[PDB]
Amino acid sequence: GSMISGIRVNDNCVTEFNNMKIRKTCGWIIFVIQNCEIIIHSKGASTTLTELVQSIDKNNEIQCAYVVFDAVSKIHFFMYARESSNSRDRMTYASSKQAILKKIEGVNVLTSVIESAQDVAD
Amino acid sequence: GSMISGIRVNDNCVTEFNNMKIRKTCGWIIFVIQNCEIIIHSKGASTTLTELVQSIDKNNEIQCAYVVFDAVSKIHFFMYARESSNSRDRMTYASSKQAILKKIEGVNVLTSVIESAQDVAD
Repeated sequence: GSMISGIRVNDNCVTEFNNMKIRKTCGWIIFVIQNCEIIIHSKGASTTLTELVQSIDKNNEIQCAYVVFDAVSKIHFFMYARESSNSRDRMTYASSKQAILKKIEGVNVLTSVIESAQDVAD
Repeated sequence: GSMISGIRVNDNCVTEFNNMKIRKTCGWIIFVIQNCEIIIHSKGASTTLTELVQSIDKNNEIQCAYVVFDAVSKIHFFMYARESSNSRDRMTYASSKQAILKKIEGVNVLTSVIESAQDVAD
């Protein structure tokens, strides 16, 4: 069996995600794992997705995270893991990605991990 | 806050530990973390502590673990982490050591992490 499993999304994640989707009071949310729970790290107003990831790149408090970004036509969801992140941290974020995806609906799930702002130049 | 926390010792760990202490049906137990719970990896008959750690050294299924060894005069408890183990795995085993120590009583807690059989030549 795996060392880490059964990590859970707290209700507040779904609450704020729905605030974003329905009430449009923010344009992005960053989720992290703390105390074996997925919680909200921060949220804010959408400029561009590139600008969001640039901010994340410069914020060393964030090693890995799940991110949603309201691009209006779609809400993108992705895992972020900076190149310098620890492989074992990446493994637990990877395995817990399914947990947050079960709790939030209506997102476009990106097919690649985002490591830096270069990766979102699509 | 920390990524991982609140890892719990399942009842069976205490049950078997007491079997060892009271009924002397084994002389050592190896505990690991699986699915965010501390469980029993294996148990067996005591030869020497050096021989136990030599076996652990050769068993690649074990990266880190908590170990108890009945030396008759004392029951030693220690964390094992092979030199090649991952630093983040060591961190979560380290932080969860207090959890198993609260559940088991009457052990001599070693002051150093054991990395190989050389470390127990005391």
